[PDB]
Amino acid sequence: RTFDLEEKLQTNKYNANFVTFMEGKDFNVEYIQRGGLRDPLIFKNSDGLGIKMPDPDFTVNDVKMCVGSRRMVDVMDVNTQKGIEMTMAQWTRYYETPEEEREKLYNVISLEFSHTRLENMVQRPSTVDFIDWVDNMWPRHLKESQTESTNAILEMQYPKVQKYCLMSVRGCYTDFHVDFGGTSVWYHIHQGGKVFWLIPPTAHNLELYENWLLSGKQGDIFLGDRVSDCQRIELKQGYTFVIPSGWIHAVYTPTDTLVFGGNFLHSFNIPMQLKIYSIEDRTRVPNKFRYPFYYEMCWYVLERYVYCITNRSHLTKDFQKESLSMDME
Amino acid sequence: APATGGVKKP
Amino acid sequence: QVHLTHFELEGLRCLVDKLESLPLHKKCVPTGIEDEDALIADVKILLEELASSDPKLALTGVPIVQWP
Ligand SMILES: [Fe+3]
Repeated sequence: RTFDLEEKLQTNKYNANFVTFMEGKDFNVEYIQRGGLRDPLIFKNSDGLGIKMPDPDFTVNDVKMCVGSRRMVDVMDVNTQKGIEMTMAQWTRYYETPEEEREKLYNVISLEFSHTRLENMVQRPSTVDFIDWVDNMWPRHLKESQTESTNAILEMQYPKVQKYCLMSVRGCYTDFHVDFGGTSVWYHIHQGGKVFWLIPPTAHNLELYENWLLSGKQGDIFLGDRVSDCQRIELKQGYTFVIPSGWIHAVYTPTDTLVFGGNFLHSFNIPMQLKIYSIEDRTRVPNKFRYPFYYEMCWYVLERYVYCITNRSHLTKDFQKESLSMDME
Repeated sequence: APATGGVKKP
Repeated sequence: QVHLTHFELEGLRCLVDKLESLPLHKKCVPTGIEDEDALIADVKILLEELASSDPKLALTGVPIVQWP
């Protein structure tokens, strides 16, 4: 890059006030119904959230053991923001290498560990379960049929994007971006800390963001500098962070960190979710970095609402019986 | 080269 | 008469307008859907009848879409 990341962490110009600090027991369905989840939320503690996390001294090797030593993972080259691939055993080997000996900066932010031993060790904030489209919209018998622990597309039976394990070494940086499908994000710092640059998804900023992508000079321009309002917020250990749909953010890792989080679509900001999808469309984002079965999920959402309200089903007879069979469990 | 999806990367 | 939040009424509108106008090779109608044209029709009817939902009564604290 050409810009100085160091000063971007020192300056006080990113003093916008977007984030809201909340109590877990205040984060319920009624709150989403009142606000539509438009504001970034931070929970300084876990009380009331209903989350479950592994042992506080959980290691990367423990992650390997739970997902498999030969599990292929998507690794990010920090310097180029490109993507490479190695086994969890190789990644663990790199992560366990002393800080001053690492030949390069690598970042793992895309380890989806659903349907592994790690799955039941980590639990989403309870409220997310009530609104997540995957848990409430997608056909249940399809999701329950999932056996593959990797995100291979041919074996994927549903949007497998609910549980991610992020492992970052000190110095890791993720440039500005909007999570796929315009999904909202829950972000829990298990060990370490993160530094976030936040940008509101206004019409002007989304346009600025898109042109910034097509520009190709994303490594020559700090996006937080050419918007009117940006906030740099530091996330500490034990913190839970909820990112609303469409929010442009970059992230820095001031120390070796272990994060558990996930994405989700909900019914309270569909327009913005569709906005972000079209941006992905126009910027030619490869399908591998996008929300799987996006439009299929959208079709299923319409069916659920129509049925839950008018009692008229638009599923096939076979799909209706599949659901009816599960209602009798 | 098995195809994948839902990968998080900027 | 159920009561949807304006967030949902506004969202469902954009959804049906979106899914309705996608070309065949981009529509991505899932295998579980029978008549997507009929589904689209019922949604517009639904939204028409739910157009005057009371914002207060919509704050039920429980989702309209839940499994039985
Ligand atoms: Fe992100």
